[PDB]
Amino acid sequence: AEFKEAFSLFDKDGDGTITTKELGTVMRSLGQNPTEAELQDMINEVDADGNGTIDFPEFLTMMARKMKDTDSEEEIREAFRVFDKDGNGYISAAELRHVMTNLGEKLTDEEVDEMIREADIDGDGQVNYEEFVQMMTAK
Amino acid sequence: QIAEFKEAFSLFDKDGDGTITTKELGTVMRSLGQNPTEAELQDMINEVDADGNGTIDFPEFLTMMARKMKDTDSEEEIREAFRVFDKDGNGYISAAELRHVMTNLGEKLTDEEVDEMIREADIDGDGQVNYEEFVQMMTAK
Amino acid sequence: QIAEFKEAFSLFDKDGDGTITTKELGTVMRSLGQNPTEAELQDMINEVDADGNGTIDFPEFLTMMARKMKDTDSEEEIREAFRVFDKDGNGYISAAELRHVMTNLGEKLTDEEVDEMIREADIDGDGQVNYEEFVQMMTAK
Amino acid sequence: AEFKEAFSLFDKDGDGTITTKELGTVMRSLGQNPTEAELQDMINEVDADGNGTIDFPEFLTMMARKMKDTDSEEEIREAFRVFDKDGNGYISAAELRHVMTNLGEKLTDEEVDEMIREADIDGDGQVNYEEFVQMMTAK
Amino acid sequence: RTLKAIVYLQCCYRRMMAKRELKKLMNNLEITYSTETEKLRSDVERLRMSEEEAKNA
Amino acid sequence: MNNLEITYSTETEKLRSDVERLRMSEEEAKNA
Repeated sequence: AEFKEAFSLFDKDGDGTITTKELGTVMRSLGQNPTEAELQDMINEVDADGNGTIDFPEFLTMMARKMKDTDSEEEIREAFRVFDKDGNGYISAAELRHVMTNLGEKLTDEEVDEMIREADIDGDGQVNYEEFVQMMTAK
Repeated sequence: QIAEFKEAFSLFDKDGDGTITTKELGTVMRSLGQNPTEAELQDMINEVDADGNGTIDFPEFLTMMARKMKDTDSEEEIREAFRVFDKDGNGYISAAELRHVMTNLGEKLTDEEVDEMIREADIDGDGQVNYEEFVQMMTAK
Repeated sequence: QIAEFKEAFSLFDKDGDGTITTKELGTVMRSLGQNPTEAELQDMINEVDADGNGTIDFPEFLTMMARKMKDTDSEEEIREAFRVFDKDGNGYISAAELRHVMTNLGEKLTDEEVDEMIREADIDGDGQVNYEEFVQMMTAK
Repeated sequence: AEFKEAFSLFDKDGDGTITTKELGTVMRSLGQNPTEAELQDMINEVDADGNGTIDFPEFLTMMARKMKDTDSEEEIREAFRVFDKDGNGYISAAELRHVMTNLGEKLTDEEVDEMIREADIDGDGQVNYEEFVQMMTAK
Repeated sequence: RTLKAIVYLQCCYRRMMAKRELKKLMNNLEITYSTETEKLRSDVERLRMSEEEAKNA
Repeated sequence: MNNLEITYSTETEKLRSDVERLRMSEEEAKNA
């Protein structure tokens, strides 16, 4: 999904290069969802060791090398759990915070608090996770 | 209304033919008041009489304004702008940062468009601009 | 073209506003040249820039003509008329017979519409009208 | 099917009355198909004996008295013969002229000649009567 | 939240610019209704037939 | 103008709510 126009909005100086630590944000501005891990692995498999910045050609060569993994991050349109087995359609806000802030590439409690603003919660203390996943993504 | 907008049109007319070049349609709309794109202007050109015309009379324009009034008035809603650059929330941005956002992002303005704009715009001795005041000035009308 | 039609529009304007009452839309179209119905005029008054408008400018009207054009032009095809009353094929009909067909049949003209018409129409001392000449005069344009 | 407007086209003088011999034509201008016989029977069953003209009220009273017969003349939408039994779909122009000008309320040869203008005729000398009935009525 | 707010501002800027420039110097809608009125005549007979089918079912 | 626009606007809603009548009727009929 390379886009020179998107690169020109990251380059704010017209130098031609952008910082190597804005590589994850540039991918996720293009389309692509890569993990923070996947982002580190792609930088580490190039001898961009001492490189402080990346040009559009360098970024192009990384995406072409890693096209197969990077494309996979934009296949997914749906998102099951494995945190309901009863099939109630509901998950506790406690379990929902725990998966987000304790499992995987952990969100902060402040990020999770933002995502539970305007999210309905019943008297049991459970949230419709199908609506919650749709309300997060479909925006 | 029509008296200020006629004296307006009279001063766009150079030649004194009663008609102004179709290219300067955007430049007149702006100057009644309205804030539209360059794209809106081309979209409202796709009417068989104006599309074929080389110049437009003050009647013709008054009709173009009537038939697109709802779209045209939509453009004078905004008073708030974006900023980027201030991350620390000082309330201020440099003239360099202001030029960069205008000339390198979005619908890219020219340097001459920016230099025309900084003739009206309070810039301190430091070389910085209160962007809340600057948004109020550009929307002041 | 537009010059004769503009002087035309200028003389419909009474007030000198630049705009003419929407009721008098039919009366202007007629007077560029065109032969449309009253109904075609109200089926043309169903846009979203004239049926809220109490008046219409010359550009609005020009825009109106451009879109209908085909339909509007269709009405200046006819040169031939009907007659009834002459069964014997004399070529002539009385003024009484002419008034009857115009006021009692079809879309019903008023007597004042007929009396306005007989001012331009050759009527002999007998009180009869050559209807072949009369059709040529009414279509002469 | 009374219509004051249709009467006002028949009245060309604005007297209010139309000739008693234009009674059949007024019915067949309104909608109604009555036979020339049916037209005579409706006049004869009123003591319109000496009446030279009819007003719209008189014409209204005749149609209301005879509504059932007169309505029947506008039911029919199709029209079989009984001049083909083979079921060829064809009838000779000779048999078609003979039914029109020799049977029933006879048409003139000049009326029939008008109806066979632009009507195709094969090398046998036969006409598609289904097309011919449709071409006469559907106009 | 950023670039589209940038473009809308640039539109307004362009239009305040030329705001200074001019202080120095019927047929075609009929056609929609006439088709559309046939459509909800055609599908009124569809949901009525569906109602009839559903009632028989 | 402004006297037709109002009714074609209402008509566009009519073949919107009715398609959601026919679709649900189709769904009901298909469950039947």
